[PDB]
Amino acid sequence: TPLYTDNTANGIALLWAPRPFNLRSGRTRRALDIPLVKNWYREHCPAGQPVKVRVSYQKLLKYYVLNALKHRPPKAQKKRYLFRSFKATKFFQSTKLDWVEVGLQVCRQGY
Amino acid sequence: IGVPIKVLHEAEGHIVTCETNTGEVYRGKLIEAEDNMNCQMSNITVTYRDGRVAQLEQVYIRGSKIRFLILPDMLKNAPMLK
Amino acid sequence: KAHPPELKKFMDKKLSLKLNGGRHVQGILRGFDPFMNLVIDECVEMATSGQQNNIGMVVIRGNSIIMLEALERV
Amino acid sequence: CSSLQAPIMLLSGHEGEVYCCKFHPNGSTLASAGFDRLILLWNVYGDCDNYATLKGHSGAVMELHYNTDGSMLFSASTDKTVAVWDSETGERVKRLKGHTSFVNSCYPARRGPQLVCTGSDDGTVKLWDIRKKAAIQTFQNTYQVLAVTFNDTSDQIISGGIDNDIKVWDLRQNKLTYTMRGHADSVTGLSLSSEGSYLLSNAMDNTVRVWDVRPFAPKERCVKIFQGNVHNFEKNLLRCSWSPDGSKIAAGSADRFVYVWDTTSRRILYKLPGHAGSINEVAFHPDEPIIISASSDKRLYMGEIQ
Amino acid sequence: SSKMLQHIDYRMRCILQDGRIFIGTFKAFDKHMNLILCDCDEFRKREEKRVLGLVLLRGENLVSMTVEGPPPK
Amino acid sequence: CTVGRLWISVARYHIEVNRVPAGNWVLIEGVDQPIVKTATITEPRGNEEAQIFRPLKFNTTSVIKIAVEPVNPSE
Amino acid sequence: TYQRWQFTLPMMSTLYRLANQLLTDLVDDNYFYLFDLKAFFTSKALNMAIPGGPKFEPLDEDWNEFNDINKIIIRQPIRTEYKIAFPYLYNNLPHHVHLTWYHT
Amino acid sequence: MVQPINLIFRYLQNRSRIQVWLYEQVNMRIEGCIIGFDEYMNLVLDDAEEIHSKTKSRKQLGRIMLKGDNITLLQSV
Amino acid sequence: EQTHPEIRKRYDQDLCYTDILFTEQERGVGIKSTPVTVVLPDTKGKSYLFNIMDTPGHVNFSDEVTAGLRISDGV
Amino acid sequence: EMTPEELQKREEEEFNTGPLSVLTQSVKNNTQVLINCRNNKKLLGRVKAFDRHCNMVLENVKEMWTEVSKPVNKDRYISKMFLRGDSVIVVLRNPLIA
RNA sequence: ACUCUGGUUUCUCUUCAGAUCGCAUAAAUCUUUCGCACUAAAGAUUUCCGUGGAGAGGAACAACUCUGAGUCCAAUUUUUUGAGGCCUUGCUUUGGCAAGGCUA
Repeated sequence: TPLYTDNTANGIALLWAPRPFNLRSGRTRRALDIPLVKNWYREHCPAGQPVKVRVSYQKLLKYYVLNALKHRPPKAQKKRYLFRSFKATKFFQSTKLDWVEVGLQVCRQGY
Repeated sequence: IGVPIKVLHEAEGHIVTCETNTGEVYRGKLIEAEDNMNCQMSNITVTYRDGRVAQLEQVYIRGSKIRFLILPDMLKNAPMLK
Repeated sequence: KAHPPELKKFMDKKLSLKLNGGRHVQGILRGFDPFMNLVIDECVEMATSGQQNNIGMVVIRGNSIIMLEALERV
Repeated sequence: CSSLQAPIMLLSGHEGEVYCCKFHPNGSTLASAGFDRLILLWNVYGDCDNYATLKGHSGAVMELHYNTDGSMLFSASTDKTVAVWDSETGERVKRLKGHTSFVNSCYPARRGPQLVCTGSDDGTVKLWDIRKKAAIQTFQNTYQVLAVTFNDTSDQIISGGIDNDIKVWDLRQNKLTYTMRGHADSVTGLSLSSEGSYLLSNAMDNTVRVWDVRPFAPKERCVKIFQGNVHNFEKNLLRCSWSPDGSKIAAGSADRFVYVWDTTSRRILYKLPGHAGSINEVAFHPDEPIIISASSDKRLYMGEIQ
Repeated sequence: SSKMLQHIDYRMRCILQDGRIFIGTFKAFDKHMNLILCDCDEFRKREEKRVLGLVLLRGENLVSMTVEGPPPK
Repeated sequence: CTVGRLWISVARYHIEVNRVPAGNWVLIEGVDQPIVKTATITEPRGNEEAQIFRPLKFNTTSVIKIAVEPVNPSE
Repeated sequence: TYQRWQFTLPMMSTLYRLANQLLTDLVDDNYFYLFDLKAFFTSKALNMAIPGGPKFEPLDEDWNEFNDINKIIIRQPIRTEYKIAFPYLYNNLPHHVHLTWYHT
Repeated sequence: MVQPINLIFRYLQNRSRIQVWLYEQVNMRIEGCIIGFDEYMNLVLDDAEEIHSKTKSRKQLGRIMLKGDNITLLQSV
Repeated sequence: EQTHPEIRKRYDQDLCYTDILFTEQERGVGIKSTPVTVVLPDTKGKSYLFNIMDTPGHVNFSDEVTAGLRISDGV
Repeated sequence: EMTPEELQKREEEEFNTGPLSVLTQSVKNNTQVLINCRNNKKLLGRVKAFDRHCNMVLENVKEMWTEVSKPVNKDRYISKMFLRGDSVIVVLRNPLIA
């Protein structure tokens, strides 16, 4: 076997990658539970920023510390399925629609 | 390698007593042992066939002439015998 | 597969050997092989008669060797 | 009293019918199984709890059986299989899968090697060494077999079925040796004594027979005929058992009455009420005179006969 | 070599080339018939019991072995 | 004093024994009252010329002074 | 049902290369020193403010023999991060502080 | 260090008066002049002679091939 | 982990089996020297008894090493 | 050994021009054999086959040893034997008496 | 080296989970503390977004990959020999046994 291949340096560089780029297997996450801005106000304030941006960093970090401190484990319960009980009712039907058409149907039904 | 040789290396440092084909019984602290039964021992009480007791301080026994060895009794809890 | 005997502790020491028919001999160990054949310098005979006879540099085949005895401190 | 346990105390917990009930030969535990696909292990004495449960049958359990060692439990099921379990911690150590139809019976070889002679609805009487994981010898009966058993020697198989005759097969001759004729319907239950000379027979002619399976041949093996029994429209596999002293026989009946005869007197000693359905298997405790009875009423009745 | 894996922990008698008797629990063996026997008793012929302990017997001086008693608990 | 129990120490559990020979490490219960930094355990009867071992010669000298008080002076 | 995933390593190399704009260049936790959740909880419990950190609402001492400033050598001014990094050396009444990580 | 096969080679270089002992035979010894060896220490002797312990009758042997499974000691004179 | 089959490391965290204090877990550094007594085999297969003292490597706890080197023979 | 090959057929060339070929004549010509073995016994019979260890199979043998009283030679008949090769002094083809 | 279990996917039902159950973070009620409470902290309770372990039922195709189980050494160092014969003493279970001295 040779000492190094083409995938050697990339394999070493992925060992020090952040989460989840250092992984190779996992579970999926629902799309609204993935913050894309969290590292940016979590690291530090850059130099030369105005006053209100620094205050915005400090208030977002305040909300993050409050959500971290007020966290408690959720209570055990029966698994919850509203649409599975809606599906067994004969008054509801299932279909496949475009997003824009059902988005118009929901707002006109609300009107 | 077999099981009794690992037991023989396990009994190094302890006082064993060996009898060889010439009927002589050598009791003392086992210093070194090999794959074959070449046993280097020290501080040896020597019993001959007639009954003379001698004190020989360094003995090296060839494994070919050995009838058997007698090992300490606390080796029944040794890991290779369990 | 035949490993050499660990005889480095007994090199250049005065040892007495026992041989097959109740035989006894003495001398200085000078080396070995992995078949435990021994070279002995200053070899005195010392049979069961009790009289001592020096020979010199001799070779003992290992098959008749019963025991070594280190007269000198190792 | 003449035992250690309570009087008539009931065993509830079976979810459907109980087709077979067997005592552990040490006499302190108990196995009962049936339509639940689920064997229940009870305690014979004490408060009669259910200490262990055996799942691993995809169909109803036709025949439970214990070797005289008592550690492993043999279970011929309805689906196609015979399971081998252990009794202490209770996991199925083996499946035996060679029958092509509903397996109606199994039997332990108790003296020599652990052989399980089984019979099924295809007609094949298959023998099962557990270390082979295969069928050793298949004795091809042309009709259904409802009960199979070894002798004391474990060198012959005694298969009773719907062919109106009890048929014994030699393990070395590999043929049918003789045909015990004299029944007029399907033979549902065969059981053999601890001393191994005599063999019980239940059939839907509403009669019980005692045969003598032994090399000494009296040329007409139907020595004792017992009446009182009935077989009904339900057409179950009405089983049998011997007393450990060999003095009493018990054949399960279809009229909810636990039947126990005397072997010598040939009279019904015990006709016990309490069950509500057809009584499939009625068993005997090894040490003390205690009787359990399994029936379609989803219940078992332990009870001091003497 | 499963015939000696069947003999494990059995109380067994051992006959030497010298005619002496080693009765011990069969703990371990090898291909050169070197025996590890625990709690060994030596019988010789005048009969006497000589307690040994843990015996490592060389195969060159063993002739034949036989089984005496079941293993203890 | 009187030895209560003797252990040999593993990290997250302790194995209780009833005797410890020479050359080993030992965990002793019931002698903690006169011990300040180090101690020497001898026999009560005999061993009349027993002297103590040396105290620990540390690698450095502590120089940082801090003063403490309780908040409630009654405590 | 699209619940579990596993990938190959050049694919993970490519997805890490394309996402380089959203990810920081950090390699260790020698960053975030006195700027992590335990130091923020300590600043919460001690009612102080880290420089750059958040502010919080709070969760009158006489002259004694103990707080004599004639006994105190004032050489360098003591700040709040000294109280936060070492919560039990410089603090009076340290009730609900949390011990931060030391060093990686 | 000297290994014994090189000393046997030096003996056949020096054609010395080699006296060979025997396994299990304390009485009967053989004087000889060594010529060659092998891997299993089989030894030829040029002018060999047999000497007992109680009898001591020196009989002529000639060039013998004494086996490896019999010898004990290779001593001079 | 070599001496115990049932003790294994987590996939994401260090074990720290000989870090039993809460300060040693929260700070992430060693504070107190902790002993352990194990049996280990060598290359040739002989069992040996080891008394291993884990001393903290921080400089201010150098006094924890001097108390560890009083009762040992090798470093 | 300088011949580590798998197709090892020197042991039958050992049985043809080597020393052990003495027995193969008694395999082929089926001659009478006399065996002097270690506890002073004389075995006369017919060997079937053997190997490089001289582990022999013999049939229809008469074996003799003397007893001391003063030494008188006794004999006994054995139909068939297996003889281990290390337990012999010598193996002998009996000469042509004619 | 020859055979017997165990499949994967999807849908539904029933139980347990203070495990970062969720590598993300909501809303309501009550008490207390101050302002004068969205610009505010703590405690308790509850509601919703939806998840991991176990069991049961259904039906779309692959059936022995994997997980298991049942199924070349004769020449020192051990297994291809230093082996067998003689004498004396104690007991002779009159076969010989134990010890010692021998020849090979």
